[PDB]
Amino acid sequence: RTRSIGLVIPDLENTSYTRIANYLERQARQRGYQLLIACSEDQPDNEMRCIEHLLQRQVDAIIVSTSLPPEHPFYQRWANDPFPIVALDRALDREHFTSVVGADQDDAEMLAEELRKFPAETVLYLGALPELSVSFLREQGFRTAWKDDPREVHFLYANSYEREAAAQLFEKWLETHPMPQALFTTSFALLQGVMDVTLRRDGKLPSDLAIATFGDNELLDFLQCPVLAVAQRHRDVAERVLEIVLASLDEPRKPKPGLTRIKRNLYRRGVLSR
Amino acid sequence: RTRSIGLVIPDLENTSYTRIANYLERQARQRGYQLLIACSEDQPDNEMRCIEHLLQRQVDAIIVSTSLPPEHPFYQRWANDPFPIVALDRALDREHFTSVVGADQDDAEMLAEELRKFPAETVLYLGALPELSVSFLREQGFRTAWKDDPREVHFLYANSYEREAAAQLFEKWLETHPMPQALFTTSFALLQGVMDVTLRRDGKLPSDLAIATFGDNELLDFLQCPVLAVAQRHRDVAERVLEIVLASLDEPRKPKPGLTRIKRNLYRRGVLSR
Repeated sequence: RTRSIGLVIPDLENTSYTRIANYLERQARQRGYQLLIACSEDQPDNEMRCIEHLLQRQVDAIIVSTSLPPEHPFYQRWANDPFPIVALDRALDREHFTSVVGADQDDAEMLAEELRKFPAETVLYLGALPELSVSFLREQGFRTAWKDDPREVHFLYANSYEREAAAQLFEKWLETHPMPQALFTTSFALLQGVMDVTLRRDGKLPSDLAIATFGDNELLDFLQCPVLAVAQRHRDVAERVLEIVLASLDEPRKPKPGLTRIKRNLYRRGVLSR
Repeated sequence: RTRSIGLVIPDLENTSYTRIANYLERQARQRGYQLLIACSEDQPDNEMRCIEHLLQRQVDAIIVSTSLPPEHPFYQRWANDPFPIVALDRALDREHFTSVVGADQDDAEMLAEELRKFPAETVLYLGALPELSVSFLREQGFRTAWKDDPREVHFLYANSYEREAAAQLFEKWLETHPMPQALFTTSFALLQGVMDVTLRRDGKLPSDLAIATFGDNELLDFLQCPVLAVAQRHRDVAERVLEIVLASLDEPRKPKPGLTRIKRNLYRRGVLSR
């Protein structure tokens, strides 16, 4: 018992990953537990050797944000091992592992519902990679909240969650369609790409546009238009990840396998901050 | 030999701290070294218990960003010990320890003569806590580059490096003086403070004002005025810190004690970005 827990995440650049890591250090410290942060750079072969190293260092448990398809036999080596692997953000096998993931569909609905309360006649939903679970859940949540609404919603789907991708698509789309009055993006990078176009196009960011977005950034408070943004409950998420880790280590018997979801917070920024 | 290195920093919220941490983990793991992050929350008592903890865990070396004043007797317990304690950002005893620190004076000057290149009649230098070494170095650097300049620079000094200290001060100052045409802030938070009033005052952020700042954020690209900002070379700093750690670990002799300064990068944002 080294009184330590490994934490495998893509990087410590993503402020979402870092924030959860921050609240996790602070909490683990407190219970007299050391965090060993091993970064996979989101690569499967990287992730597995990171796992190995934590195992050699006699870590007492690993918290993973996996890069491999959970199915993928790497982790089924511990499917019936009392050694705890607790998953974050990207779920591990629903039947042998507990996983703390976000509530994307509920999140998307909530954000969507709020945005609809805005007078806008042309509303545009910008997203990426419709095939992925996250992309899908968000679109579902959004459709849930707009069904009986009489307006039509244009859907636009970039081939990646990158800002440069989004600018190209939106600029092209502007050729056939006029500027929207309600916007819904499913990642901050996608919202940036749009603004690059709106700024290059108008010389100035909008005041006359309702924006709803995933991710949050306090600098959105300087916008001159209404803005809605959702972000994780980083401390709340850190609490349960760790609470599960110690429940398996200390209690006789492990917590139930399966998923547990934490909702995001809605933040009203831009002109809604005044 | 645990083949591990402790890292004591205030927190994992400070973007500059986290980025250096990111480039440090990834470089340590590659060299086959595990990082253990302990956070001091910037409290001296917290810092010292951390260092105890890292040492009990047979860490091979500590990288510290200390909250103690440079020659404090806590650290002289290792003044002549071959155990490597390497300092980051905030220097340890300049004669028995290596410290990898910024070139605040050089950086401030460089930023300053860049700013002076802009046609602006009323230039204001906003800062905080003039008596601290870092604050002093910045003012020194700035005066160096504006010394022969025939133009007047009113100086303004908040009692803290915080955003609403800045907003109150600048707003109060506006009553007695009209709007500047060049601005120089010594921290991003101070720059935010300004924009809060500039937005509350004008209802829209400026297009007509040359901005120079310490700290950086890519979102500054959307501003409609010229912007210059200076930030650490995170990877560069992480690289040398760790090179010193290993040069200390492997070589029969220690590296020279003392400081080594790494210059910040200049980034041109706002209207300078397009």
